[PDB]
Amino acid sequence: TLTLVLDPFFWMYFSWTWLFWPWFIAVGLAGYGIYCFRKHWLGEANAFEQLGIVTSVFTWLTLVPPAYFNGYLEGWPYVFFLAYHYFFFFNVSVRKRLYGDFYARTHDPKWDVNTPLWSRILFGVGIMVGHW
Amino acid sequence: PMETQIISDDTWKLVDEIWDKKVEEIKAEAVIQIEEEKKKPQILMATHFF
Repeated sequence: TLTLVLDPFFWMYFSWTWLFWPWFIAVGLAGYGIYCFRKHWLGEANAFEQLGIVTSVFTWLTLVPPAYFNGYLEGWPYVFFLAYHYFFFFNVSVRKRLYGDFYARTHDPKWDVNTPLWSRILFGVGIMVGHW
Repeated sequence: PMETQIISDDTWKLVDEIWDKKVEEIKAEAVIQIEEEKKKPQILMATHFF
């Protein structure tokens, strides 16, 4: 570790990767998002991890493609990244104000409509395709 | 003696019934009361949106 650090040539080559400090975060957070998605699929997700799941989806939707195509993000993509999160955090407030907390309650199994999983994945993939 | 039988033999059956129901309810309540798997926050409610 020490001969890695105090070597000026590793400082010339490891600071050679700061140009893509924007691209260190935007992909490294995706691994956290998918890991938390698997953890929630098992059934052990805290609030921060599920927030990170929707954040992973929403950020990877809005900000990544124009940053990839033009190399500079200034303006509307920022405010729509804000607007999407401001949009999805609306079931939380209504289902917390007139409730005790966010814990799922007991009800009949037939009430909630389900829909085949392939169609759900197709919807997500089509949403990605349309955004890109 | 002049007093014949009083309230019933069926009311004794009913009070035996309620005694047994309460005893069985206590027996069930004693041993299966505590079991917990998890209480995880449901903050990915997709049925509202997705």
